[PDB]
Amino acid sequence: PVTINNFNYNDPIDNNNIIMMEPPFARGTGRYYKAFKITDRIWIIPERYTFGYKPEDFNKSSGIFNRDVCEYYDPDYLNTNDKKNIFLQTMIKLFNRIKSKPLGEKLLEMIINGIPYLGDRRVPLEEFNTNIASVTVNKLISNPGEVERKKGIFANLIIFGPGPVLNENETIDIGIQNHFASREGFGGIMQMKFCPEYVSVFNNVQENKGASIFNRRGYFSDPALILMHELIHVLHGLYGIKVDDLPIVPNEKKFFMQSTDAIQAEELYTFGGQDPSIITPSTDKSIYDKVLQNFRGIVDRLNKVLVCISDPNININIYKNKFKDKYKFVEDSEGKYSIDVESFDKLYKSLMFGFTETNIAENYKIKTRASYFSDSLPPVKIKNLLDNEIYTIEEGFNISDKDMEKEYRGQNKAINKQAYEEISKEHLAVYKIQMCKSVPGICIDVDNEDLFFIADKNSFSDDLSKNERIEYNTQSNYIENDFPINELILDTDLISKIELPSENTESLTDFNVDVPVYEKQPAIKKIFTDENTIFQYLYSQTFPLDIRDISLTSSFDDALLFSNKVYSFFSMDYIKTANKVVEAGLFAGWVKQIVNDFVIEANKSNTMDKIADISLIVPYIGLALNVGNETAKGNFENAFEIAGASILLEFIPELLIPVVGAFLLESYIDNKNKIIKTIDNALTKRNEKWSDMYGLIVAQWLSTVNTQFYTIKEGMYKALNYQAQALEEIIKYRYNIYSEKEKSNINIDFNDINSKLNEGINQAIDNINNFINGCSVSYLMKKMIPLAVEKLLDFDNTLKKNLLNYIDENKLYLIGSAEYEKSKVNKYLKTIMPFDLSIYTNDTILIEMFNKYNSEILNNIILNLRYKDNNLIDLSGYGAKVEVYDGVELNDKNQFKLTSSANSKIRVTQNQNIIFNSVFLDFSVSFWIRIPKYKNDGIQNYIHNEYTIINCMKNNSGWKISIRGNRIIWTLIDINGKTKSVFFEYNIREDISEYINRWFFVTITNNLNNAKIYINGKLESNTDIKDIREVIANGEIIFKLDGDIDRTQFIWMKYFSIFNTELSQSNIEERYKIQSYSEYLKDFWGNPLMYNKEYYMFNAGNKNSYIKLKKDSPVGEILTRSKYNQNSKYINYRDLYIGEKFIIRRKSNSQSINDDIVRKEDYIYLDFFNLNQEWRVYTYKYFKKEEEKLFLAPISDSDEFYNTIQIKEYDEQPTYSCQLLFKKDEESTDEIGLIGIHRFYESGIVFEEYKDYFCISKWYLKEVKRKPYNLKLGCNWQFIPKDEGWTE
Repeated sequence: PVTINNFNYNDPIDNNNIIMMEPPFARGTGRYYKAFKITDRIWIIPERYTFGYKPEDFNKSSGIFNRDVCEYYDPDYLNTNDKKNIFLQTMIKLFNRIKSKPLGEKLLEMIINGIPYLGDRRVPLEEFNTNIASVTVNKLISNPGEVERKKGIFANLIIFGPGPVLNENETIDIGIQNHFASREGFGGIMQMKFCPEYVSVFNNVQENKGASIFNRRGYFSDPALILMHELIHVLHGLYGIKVDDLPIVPNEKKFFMQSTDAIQAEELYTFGGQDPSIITPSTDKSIYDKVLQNFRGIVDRLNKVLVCISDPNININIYKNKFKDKYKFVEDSEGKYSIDVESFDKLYKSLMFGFTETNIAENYKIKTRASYFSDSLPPVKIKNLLDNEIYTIEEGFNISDKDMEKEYRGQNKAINKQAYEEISKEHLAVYKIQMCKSVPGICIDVDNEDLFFIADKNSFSDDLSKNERIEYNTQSNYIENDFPINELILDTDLISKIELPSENTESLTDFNVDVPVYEKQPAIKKIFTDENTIFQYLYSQTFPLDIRDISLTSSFDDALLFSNKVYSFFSMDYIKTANKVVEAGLFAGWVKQIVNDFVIEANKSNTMDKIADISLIVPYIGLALNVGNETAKGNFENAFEIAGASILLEFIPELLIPVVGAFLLESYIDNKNKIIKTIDNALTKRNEKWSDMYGLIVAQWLSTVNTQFYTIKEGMYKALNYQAQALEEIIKYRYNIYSEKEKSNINIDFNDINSKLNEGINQAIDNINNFINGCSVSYLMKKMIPLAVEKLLDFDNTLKKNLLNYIDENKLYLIGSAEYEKSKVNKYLKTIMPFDLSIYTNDTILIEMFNKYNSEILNNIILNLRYKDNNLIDLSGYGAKVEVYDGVELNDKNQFKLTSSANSKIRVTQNQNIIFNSVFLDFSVSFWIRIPKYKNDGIQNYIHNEYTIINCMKNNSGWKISIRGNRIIWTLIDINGKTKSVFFEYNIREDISEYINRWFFVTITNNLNNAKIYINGKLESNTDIKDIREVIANGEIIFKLDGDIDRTQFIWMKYFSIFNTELSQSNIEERYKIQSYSEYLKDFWGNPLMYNKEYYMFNAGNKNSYIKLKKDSPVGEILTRSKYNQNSKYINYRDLYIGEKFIIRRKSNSQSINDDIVRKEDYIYLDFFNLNQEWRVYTYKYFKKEEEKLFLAPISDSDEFYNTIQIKEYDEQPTYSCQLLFKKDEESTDEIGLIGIHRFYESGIVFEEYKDYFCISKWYLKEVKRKPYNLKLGCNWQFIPKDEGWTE
């Protein structure tokens, strides 16, 4: 176990556990420091760290030391013995808390026993030298008797108090003659500047700080985790693995980029979590290798060490035993030391991935920031860590007796206010970027922290481009940035049980050492830009403190111009109400109104856009921040549908995607085993190449893209809050304008207001977070992974020949097998590795994002052709090249027509880098189509001639969609030429067909077994496709009528899209209902219903019937449609162009016209033509019966007839039918009835019979309410205009 010593600053010097030490950076001169041995090899010097700092720099100035920290200054901290003692007692309490658990105690035991090797790179392998500043430190024994006698001691860690910046804790290593023993396998005394009271604050971006924008937010850190974080660095330095390699350096070429120091992998390993994933598997291995090479030199020394010249009293065997356990070397029965790969491996992972801030935090149930890369808030002062009511050894701030264990309540700033104190902003300093305009140009100060962190291309290793030699030896190399924290906590032989050498030794005489020199830099950097991006937009949403009367504006430019003007990205109506002034008696009402509006506006963050295959879109992000590519101009939803996530990025990073180095296989003539082994190894190494490539991508996405999206998320949180703050300000102002007398009667509750505004904001934030996370993943998958696959596929091919050629040259030595493997090589380089984020990270948030994304069917769209600027483009996000030739017609209703002309075609060159070739065939194709009726005189050719319409082939393999008369066919052709088809044939002898010349929905799905065809959501045909082998489907897609067609043949299509998976009957039904939806009604053929267009009327309840003005009566009789008269046996139908020709007129124009489209609920006039005149459909106002014959007469205004109709749609399911309702007036809720058909009996002097007439019945009013909706209802009508697709 670990023992924590006790003492008070005032205690006497005993030259043993309380000494006068000469610190390493004192160069053996200057004064000594009273130091206390808190535990073996660990000292505490309760004083400020002054080494390398100028005395005046302890005062706050116009400068800063670190560009990414809100630095707090206080030169008085620790300037009295009582303060020093409080520091001492506090450290003791933190150490006790650390050891209070197995994980922490082990970290301490490891640190205590990880004594620096005796010597560094300069020492001869056969020697131990203690006379160097990294191994020995002196204490002044000098009591009475030769004032100036000094003893040397060994030490592992010396912990000082804070340097100039209290909240800037740092672990420091000793460099000598330009080198660091702590970075070369030796290890060396470690130092640290630490402050337990002023700790960092952080706030979970995805979460919420008690969910209160008006209350304090964020969480304050537990000083014990802060200490353990630094202790982890100590551990690394003590074991000599604090190696340096290719660091993450931020790009700083643009003004919006965040400046900062290079970040070494060791730092990111220490934090843990997702951060390790920012270090590529390549650089992971580099570091791994460097460390191993360091231990190799050390293990060689242990075998050659013979003496210690610096100290005759040092016992060689004791140390060799100690270093053996320390580095986990194994020794044989003779005493020969070597490296055991398994043990080295376990030790390395334990130290780099086991002890991390993340793992420790999770173990101690302490909360911390999500990642190394996240906005750093201002620090706070802990009132009294020494008071067990606030902080305890066992639980820290999260004390259960105070019910502060759950949700880290003890660390929440809005809950545990008795534990901390805000800091005087007067003592804080931050690096700012002053963004100036070319104008005296106006200036805006932005905190470096708020800028986008974008890792520069130079941050990532290019080791993938190097060549690899293959051999019967060659094995895979995977370093898991993970370690089971439980086995570490239960590891029995981990913690050394080998004697710890005495600390006394010869005093140090060689004080040679490099002392770091520090200096502040300007806290403000002025740059010039006339850009108005996120920073200016956020600024335009604030207002000076000396201003209390403001008004909202949608004009960004004015907001920047006037201090009393504040920018708002909310609706025009929201902005007018917010600026509205009212009488005291109407104030309460107004408040309830504008607050409610705020919530409604904020909630538009849950806007859907299913028709464009986008489930979540936050329409106002663009207006709010104008981030990325001018997202504040134009409509944002549209801009997104076109370019996607990419338009939100402030910068498009240049990815590093190297050309994977070539393999060199070692030849083994005669050896049959070695040669086979080689091939297989190359096969596995190739997989290592795919994995490493992916790891390289993930790392870039995390440090160059996801970080940008993080800034955006933060920006939205700030934006929404500014808005709330602005409304609250306006409200306060209006209220306070009134007199006390008036206020007494105004019923207002300001805390409920903030509450409601707040709730609106939280709901908005969760939406925004989902939206933005999805965008991030989208960019990874569609804009990064594909670029990597391209190279990997290339590499593959190059290796394919490389291998077969290899198997060729060695043909003989392989004998009757060169063939067996000739294929073993083909079948392997076939199956390509699917990307899986959980392989490169274990961060729960990131995994969830990925799983969420992969569960949303719409992310399976690999091709989505939509209309834009009179042209079709792929909006799937994979960027397919689309060539639409001159013979193709396109309209803004997403309809495109393929005619019989040669130039009437579309060529689609697909993205070859998408996992489409899943090996077993899994994909769907969907689209709407309108196939014209057959020419009556050309029925023979129609049923005999098959012609292709969409063809996708490559190497005589692929899929095809074709047509033969009334049949639509789906065909597959595998690599071997085997064929399978499935088809849907519709009847051409129906009096009334639902398909001939009518828009209908098609969907073909393909899985390992079947090929299914769905029509309007319903499954229609199936085919077993087991035999079918590999089907190459990523060839060029050609849309064109190909076959022996009639020159009049044409086809209309809409919404053509492809999915790289099998859609379920459920997915299809939904897609069908989504693409069927519209505000307007449709005509018989399925096109928008138009005003001022002749139409024949169809009745769904009486298919074979039609309306005709009765010769003598002002009524419409119902007649039986005429039928196909010719003698073909293949066809039959009822004429559609018969009966009166109606025409829908708009009732009120100015109200909403400027369009000829008929929208549901519109009020219309239903007219028709009686020769050279236009007549109208009327209803006698006074019928008392259930129904009555409609009145058809010239257009006139009779006070006795209703002439206004409201076109309705009562069916909730897709339909081309519509209903016509007669209401008393547009306002009342008095329904007269619906237009339909009724049967009347007529008994005359000569004729006795039944006749149907064009009527209005109230009976329908209740029937249309039933469910499912009765399509056979006689009140269901459809309008039929003449159409080239239908001739009779």
